[PDB]
Amino acid sequence: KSDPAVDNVAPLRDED
Amino acid sequence: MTVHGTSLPSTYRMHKDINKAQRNDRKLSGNRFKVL
Amino acid sequence: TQLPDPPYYLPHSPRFDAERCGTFNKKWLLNLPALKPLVRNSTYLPKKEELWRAPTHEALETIIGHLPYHDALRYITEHSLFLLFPTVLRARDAPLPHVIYEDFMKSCTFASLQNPPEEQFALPSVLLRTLLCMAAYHCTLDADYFTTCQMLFGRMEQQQQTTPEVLSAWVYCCTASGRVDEALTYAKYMADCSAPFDVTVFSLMQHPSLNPIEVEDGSVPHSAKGLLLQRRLGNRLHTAYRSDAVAAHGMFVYYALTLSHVRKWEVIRAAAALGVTLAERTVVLAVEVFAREKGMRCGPKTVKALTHFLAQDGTVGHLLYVLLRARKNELLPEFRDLPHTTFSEEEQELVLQCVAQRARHDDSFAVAATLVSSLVREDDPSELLMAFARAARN
Amino acid sequence: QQVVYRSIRDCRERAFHLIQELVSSPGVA
Amino acid sequence: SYTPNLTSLTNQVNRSERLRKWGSAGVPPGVPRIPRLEAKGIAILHESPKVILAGRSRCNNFDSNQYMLINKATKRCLLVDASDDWPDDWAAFIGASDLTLTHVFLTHCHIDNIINLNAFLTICGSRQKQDEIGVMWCPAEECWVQNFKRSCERYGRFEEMHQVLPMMCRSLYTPQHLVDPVRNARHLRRNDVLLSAATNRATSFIDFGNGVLLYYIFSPGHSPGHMMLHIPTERILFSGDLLFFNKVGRVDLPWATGVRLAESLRLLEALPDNTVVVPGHGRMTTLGRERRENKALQQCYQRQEIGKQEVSVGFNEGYL
Amino acid sequence: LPPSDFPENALLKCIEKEIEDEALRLDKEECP
Amino acid sequence: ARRKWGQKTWSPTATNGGAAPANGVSAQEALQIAYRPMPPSQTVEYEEDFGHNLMIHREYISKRCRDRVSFELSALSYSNLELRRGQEHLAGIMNRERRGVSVGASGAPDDQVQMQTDVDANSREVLSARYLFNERRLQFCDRFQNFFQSKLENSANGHEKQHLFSLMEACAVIFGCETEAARETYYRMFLGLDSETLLEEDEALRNRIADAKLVQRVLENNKGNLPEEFEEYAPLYKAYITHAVGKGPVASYDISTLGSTGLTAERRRWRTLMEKIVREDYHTMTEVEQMDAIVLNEQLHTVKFFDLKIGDAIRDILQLLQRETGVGSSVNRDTPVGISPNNPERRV
Amino acid sequence: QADRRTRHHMMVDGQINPREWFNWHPKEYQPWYFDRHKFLYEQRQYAQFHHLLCHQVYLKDMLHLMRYPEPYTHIIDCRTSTQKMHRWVPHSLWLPRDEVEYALQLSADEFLDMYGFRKPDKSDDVILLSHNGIYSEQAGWEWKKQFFQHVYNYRGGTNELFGESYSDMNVSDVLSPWKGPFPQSGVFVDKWSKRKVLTRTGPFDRQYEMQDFALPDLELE
Amino acid sequence: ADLDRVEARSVVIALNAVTNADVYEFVKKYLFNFGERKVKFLRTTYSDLRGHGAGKLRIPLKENDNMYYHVCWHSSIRSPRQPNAKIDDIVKDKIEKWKAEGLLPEDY
Amino acid sequence: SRSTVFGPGSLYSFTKFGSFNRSPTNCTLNKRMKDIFRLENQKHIRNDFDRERRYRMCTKCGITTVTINFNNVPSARVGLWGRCADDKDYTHHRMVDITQREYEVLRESPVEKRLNWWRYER
Amino acid sequence: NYFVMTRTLKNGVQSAELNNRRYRSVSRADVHLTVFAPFRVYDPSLHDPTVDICEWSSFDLVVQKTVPDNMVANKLLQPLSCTPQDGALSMYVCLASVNSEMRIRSIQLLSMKEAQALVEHACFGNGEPLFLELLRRRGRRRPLVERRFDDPRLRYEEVAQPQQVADEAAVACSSSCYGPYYPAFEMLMDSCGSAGEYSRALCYGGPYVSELSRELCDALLDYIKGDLGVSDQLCEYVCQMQFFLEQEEYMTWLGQVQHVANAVSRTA
Amino acid sequence: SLKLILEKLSGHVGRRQYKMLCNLEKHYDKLKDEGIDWHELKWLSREELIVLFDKVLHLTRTERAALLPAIEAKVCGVLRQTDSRHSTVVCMNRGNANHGWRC
Ligand SMILES: [Zn+2]
Ligand SMILES: [Zn+2]
Ligand SMILES: [Zn+2]
Ligand SMILES: [Zn+2]
Repeated sequence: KSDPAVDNVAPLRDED
Repeated sequence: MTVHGTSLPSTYRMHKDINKAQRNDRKLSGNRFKVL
Repeated sequence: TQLPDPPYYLPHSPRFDAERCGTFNKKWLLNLPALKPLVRNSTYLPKKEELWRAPTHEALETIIGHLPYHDALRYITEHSLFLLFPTVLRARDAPLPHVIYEDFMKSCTFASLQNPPEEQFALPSVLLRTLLCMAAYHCTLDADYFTTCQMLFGRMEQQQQTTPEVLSAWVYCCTASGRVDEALTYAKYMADCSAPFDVTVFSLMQHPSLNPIEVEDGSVPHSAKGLLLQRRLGNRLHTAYRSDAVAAHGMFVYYALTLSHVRKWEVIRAAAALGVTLAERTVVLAVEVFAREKGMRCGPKTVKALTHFLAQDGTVGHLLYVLLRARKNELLPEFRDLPHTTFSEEEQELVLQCVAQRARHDDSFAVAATLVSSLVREDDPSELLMAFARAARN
Repeated sequence: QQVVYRSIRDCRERAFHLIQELVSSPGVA
Repeated sequence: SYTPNLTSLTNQVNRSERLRKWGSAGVPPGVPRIPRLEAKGIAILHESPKVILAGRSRCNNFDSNQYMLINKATKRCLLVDASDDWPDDWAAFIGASDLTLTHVFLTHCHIDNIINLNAFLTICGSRQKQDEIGVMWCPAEECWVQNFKRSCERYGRFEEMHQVLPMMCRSLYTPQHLVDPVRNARHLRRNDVLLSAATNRATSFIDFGNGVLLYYIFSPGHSPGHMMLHIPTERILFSGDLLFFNKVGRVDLPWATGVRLAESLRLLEALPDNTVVVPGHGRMTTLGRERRENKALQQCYQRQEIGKQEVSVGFNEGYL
Repeated sequence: LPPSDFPENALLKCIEKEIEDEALRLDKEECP
Repeated sequence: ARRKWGQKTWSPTATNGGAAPANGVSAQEALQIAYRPMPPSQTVEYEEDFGHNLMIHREYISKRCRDRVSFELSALSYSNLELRRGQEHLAGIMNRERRGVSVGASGAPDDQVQMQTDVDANSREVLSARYLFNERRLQFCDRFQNFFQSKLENSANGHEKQHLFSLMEACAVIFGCETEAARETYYRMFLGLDSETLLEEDEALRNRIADAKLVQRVLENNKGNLPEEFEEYAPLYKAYITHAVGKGPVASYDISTLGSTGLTAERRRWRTLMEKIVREDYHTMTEVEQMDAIVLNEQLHTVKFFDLKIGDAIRDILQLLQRETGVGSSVNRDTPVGISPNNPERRV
Repeated sequence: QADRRTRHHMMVDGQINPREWFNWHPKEYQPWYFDRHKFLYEQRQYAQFHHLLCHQVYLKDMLHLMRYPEPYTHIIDCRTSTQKMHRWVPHSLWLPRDEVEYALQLSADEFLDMYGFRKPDKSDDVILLSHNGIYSEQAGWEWKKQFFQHVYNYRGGTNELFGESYSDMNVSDVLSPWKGPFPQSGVFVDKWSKRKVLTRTGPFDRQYEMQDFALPDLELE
Repeated sequence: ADLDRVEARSVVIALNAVTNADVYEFVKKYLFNFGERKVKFLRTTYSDLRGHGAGKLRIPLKENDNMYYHVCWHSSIRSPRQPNAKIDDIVKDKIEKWKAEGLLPEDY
Repeated sequence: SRSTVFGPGSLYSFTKFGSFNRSPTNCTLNKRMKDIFRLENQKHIRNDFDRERRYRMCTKCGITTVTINFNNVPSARVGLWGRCADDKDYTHHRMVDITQREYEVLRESPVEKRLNWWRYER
Repeated sequence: NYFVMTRTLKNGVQSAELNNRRYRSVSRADVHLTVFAPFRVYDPSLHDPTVDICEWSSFDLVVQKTVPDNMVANKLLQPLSCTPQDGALSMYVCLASVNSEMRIRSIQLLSMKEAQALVEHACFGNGEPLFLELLRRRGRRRPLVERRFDDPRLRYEEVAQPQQVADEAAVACSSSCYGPYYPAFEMLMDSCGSAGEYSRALCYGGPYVSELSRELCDALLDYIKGDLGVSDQLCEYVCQMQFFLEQEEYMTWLGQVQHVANAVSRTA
Repeated sequence: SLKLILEKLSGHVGRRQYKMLCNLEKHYDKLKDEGIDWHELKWLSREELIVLFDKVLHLTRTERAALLPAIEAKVCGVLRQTDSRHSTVVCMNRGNANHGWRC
């Protein structure tokens, strides 16, 4: 339960 | 500034600030009567 | 090769194998010549050039540990290296841990680097936990050490910070001296203060060996799975119960493993008298140790305490066995000199009100409800046992 | 606790109420 | 000064205070030896039909004084606080006057007193070759003889560093060495006197010969063991470091208590005013002059009159 | 005063010592 | 009586040496000073008679302190464990006191050796870490070397080397002594080979041997198979047997007694080897003693650098805090900051 | 809050009594550089453990092992509280920091029975993660206490990958202002040094230095 | 790249245009990558380009004081000296107690 | 200084001043002076019977000790100047308890007469 | 602004903590203690810099004795004046904590006679005109809910034991040989307020303790710390408990600021 | 003299070094560009101080409570002599209106 401002795993996960 | 890392004007300013409490805080007013 | 086994009277069960950790093993006595070349090699110092090119953290530990106790404190006091306090705790001539705490506080008051005194004279909580656990391990060997630990805890409370780590170690200090009343009463104070019991001392309470200086050092390579199991069930028991239930479970295993079975039943005697809600694990554990001893070492108030705990939370067969064993031990010619179990007027209606509350929801309690009432009021006709065996066979 | 009253009859009621509490508390030997 | 530990080397103000006191050098220049130039001769201070007091002022660069009591009848001389930068005139003075050096009195064991004590016993002990010289001192000064080497490092006296003190040697009050049966010049010193702090007017004295008694008075505050010398027949008080001209001793050194120094100033109020007090530093005075025009004694009794229970008197700028 | 039942033998013997020395001293006046 | 501030009562003198007679005090006068009027409810009296003479011991601790007084200042032992440990803790303080005065000050002039030390402030290199010997000890050192240079130059770590240097340097300090009390003090700093330390492990071994036959007697009488040197395992077997039969709640896990038989056999072989060099009988050495002399030289080479390595560890912290702050500088890096140096995508 | 006065008995010297008893002497301590801005284990009080500090794995190396993992580079999460973890770092195995000192003493089989994955060999790379990098640093010293040759640390593991704002919540134990410390309550030392150790020159929020000896500088005047 | 040998007037212009909040925290950790000689020279050039020497640039800078106060803080740093849920249940249990004690009364 | 904080040679180290003689090399005295310096023959404990007395005997150095009121004040510092058989500390005593009457018949005997009394008799 | 703690030593002072610890493995009247501890703690080095005191905290101790029916040895050899039937003698020892060190301020011995003398014949034919007036204005305090920070070993044994021992002496002294002088004695023993401190100032107040003999001062410190059990462990605890409950009362003060300010805005 | 009195009112006070919570040194720079001196501050009446404290200085109720002991005493802003060349000692005597509040 958290909404972060920046994320580094998420743009690598979406294109995969 | 090489050996000691400070200058003599900067030495005198920090020397006056490391002991500011025990230099002068009160006027020591009042009168002391003899008790014996 | 055949060595005898100490009578723990513990249940041999796959559930309570974590409580079997802490028993001394005859397996470990057999692999002792396998470790004989390993201890001999470590007794020699390294070379001078390997010690000189050592890193700064390693060379500090390996010389101060070989230094005498007071000279090691002199290098700590002069260079203000407060993180070398676990190095001097394991010295070859270090005194009792009530002396080491005052020498710890003597080093930081004469230390060459002076912090603010709220940060300077504050020892880490792992050090106060290790200092009391050294003192509690010494209370196992000699119970008269508690009077000095009472004076030690009387100064650690007023100088250091009252943490749940230092309070849980003090419960283990009161437990190992044989004090059954005030150890559980200190644990009930932690439950009222919402303080969790320390799982590190809970694994050390159920291990009545392994002096905690050589546990953190790693001198015992085995029994670390047993150390991890007691920490995890202590994490398990705290999730649904309070801190007095976790500590009372540890005192039951400790008195079972020290062969002090007299004080083992004083824990259940004190837990019902104080108001501590016992966990479901230690209730079933108390039934099986009572089955191992066949009610030999038990009193009238201890069986009144177990039947009170089994009425609120317990199976019918465990409650039926402890009442069947208490009345049959009364019929034995050995226990005819000792008085019989007598239930007073108010507590007898209370355990019957709780067993009737369970009988309204459960079918196993409703058919055996009158058999519970027949066992506490002393009137036991054998035709109730005859119809019990007739309904079991048919 | 100390209660102040305005009459004699309520003090007679309370002292009768106080003795109802002292005999329902345990009858002496 | 002290041992350079880890926090003293990582402190910036330690590098800053050494810049303020000594400039760009940072190392304090020591207290050197007085050379053969700018040095005076031994003076005869007092001549009496009982004893003779011969002294020399400013014999060190600490501005200390060297005195000697010469007994007329026994021909026996006694040094008080034997610290001279040239103890060769004192050996020639006792050699040309047919005197026998038997003991050396020491008020206290600071570096202004025992810096040349091994030189005093060696040079004067070599002349009696063609019974050794004793040392009279108080065992409360044991903490200052351990730091005699530390004091020589700070004041630049490197030649007297590696010298074991003669009072540290095994005396009659110590257990003896068990030497191999297959050498007592340094193994045993039979002539050694340890003075007790319980000093009274009855029995705490040294029989100097021909009926003069040297009453030693325990008066700490400047040092742990500070033994004055009082000659009541001659009105002479060797105060040492306790009382000087218009000033008293320092308290800003270790093992120096200000409230012990005030009690030491109160125990000389029963002596007469014509008692010529002979200090270890500076000019000599009388005890009656210090009762009138000394502000340290004036502050000591003024705080006593207004009700101070722990009267603390003492200097922070002066003599060691 | 046996020490078994009376542990305050340091105080009770000290205070009766000071009752008599305040009585045997001759500086006090019994007359106001 | 009650005292007043500023008013004192003058009292007559007894005219017996003052309050403390400096000329001396007799036996019956000091008998009253011995049995001083202390309150006996908190006073412990003790005496011991040793043949001709006896010693009295009286100690009093007040009641107003035991909640705040130190455990070391008032060494009160309310248990038998604290009695045995508190006596051993106070024995080691006293024994270092009566031995420490034999080699430093208040010692014999031939028993005082000093060390010189010079450490570089920049390179952290130890220069001139020698001992300060006299001319008698230096005649022993060249007598050691000229024999060993005569034997190890025909065969075989360079020419100008000192063969077994830390062994002969440790033996030269012992050779130059003249008192046996200061001789054992130098044996204690050299790996603890003094006779009082060796006699304690001889008693600890002979009690383990006397306990090894106790476990051998129990196991043979119960059954009516064993390891090699059972007296090392005998404190571990006795701890389980006493735990099994019911007299004792705790069994032992401490394996420090493993290898103890050959250890104290090596410690007594190290001791007899070093006094063989003190008597200068090193012209003949068996193969057992020569393999002992090699391992003792490297063990004695690292015990004298205990003090110099602690000062070396502090000097590493001094040059660490003088480093440039931050992650570094751009001119003094071979690796990029955000990337590992062994990363495959290193060069973008 | 609201500026609670402290119960410690530190006091600056008066204006009447002389300065005495100089075998203990307080002075102000000021170091060369500030270290409050740095990481916790590269500060001044942790300077002796500088060689015990694990090597730093950065963010772009962590994204590389996310895409292309290696069979023996074991990413290990060292977060302790299960309530503060919300997402899963890829190719990671859970080893909490409170259990590291007992986990590495296990055998090869008992580590599998107590953690569900195989115990890593002493020669492979181990990379530890945490919230800020504090629990992974304390576990890295326990991983280096045992003979593990390659122990690595990602400082700011969870808070930079997932973008969270959390902490390991180290208490860093400081005495409460009712807890009176040792040297006021005790007769462990004599009364003159007891008064002089408790003396400080200035405010008591800054750091000080205690001198074990002092000599008077007679050469100034 | 050679981060210590970039032009100092170029760095203090690129750092002056940092106004977004998330890239401002990027600058805080990126400022440690410069050397100690470089980071004390970035303070003196940025103080003069906004002060007396503002005429050296072709266009004047914009006033970014939160970058100015952080660079002056970061240059002084490198230079030498010269559980919300569990806490909110604690306070609500105390106010529940104070109403039972009578310290928080009702309407009179 | 900081070097004299912890023992040996600390502030409250009461053994740093020196040790006793413990030798027959001086003051060869009689039975008369031992009796007037007995603990049991003193006035202040002759009329005291509430304190407990323990009479012990060394099996190695051969001394006869009596300690009273030890349960009230169990100081570990007592007997530290004992100096057992050959210049050892007082941890090498291994004392055994003796009664009141057999302490008196063993107190007047020399050190060797106590030792063969324990080994070959009783 | 205060907190009281009680302690009952059965069978005299020999059941204390110091008299019970011994070395192992080798009747009288009961004493009732009561320590009043207000929040009065200040630093006198600010008003006068010549005083080297960092902390000065005052707290009062009332020690009373009661004869049980179980003692047999010393029944009527001497009439005991400590009993509430005979005089009701009690010692009021005002203590102070001067830099974590217990110092006695005054040792008062008060009985029912001193309350009877102040109310009837303190003057020539009347009592004190101010002590009689302070007894004329004695309004009771509203019942405040007490909090129980007891010893953990006696936290769950019995709860109303200091309430039982408070009315044990209260029914014994009002029904005693001195009957109507107990309201004058309760205000004399009233440790909370200015009327009780003035009434105890009308009595003797004890001698100057530093003017006493040094053998008396060490024996009185051996009695209070050693025998009576009121030790420096308690004396350090009182200043800790004065600090903790000041923090506890500050949170209730912060709750009352919020409770008042929310009640104003909802009406305005 | 206005600089030093505002420094002592914000620093640590007493032998226990009690830190003053309100910083009165932030109001020094807004005091001197107005041209009002410490000697001119003593000549201000009660009506002129309320205009100065609310409008110009924006002094809070706790910062005005700490500055008022310096104004109610009329401390003279005279630099006293010291043993050093740089003196931080002001005469803390109470001023009189006959001598211009200079004591
Ligand atoms: Zn001097
Ligand atoms: Zn001098
Ligand atoms: Zn013996
Ligand atoms: Zn003025």
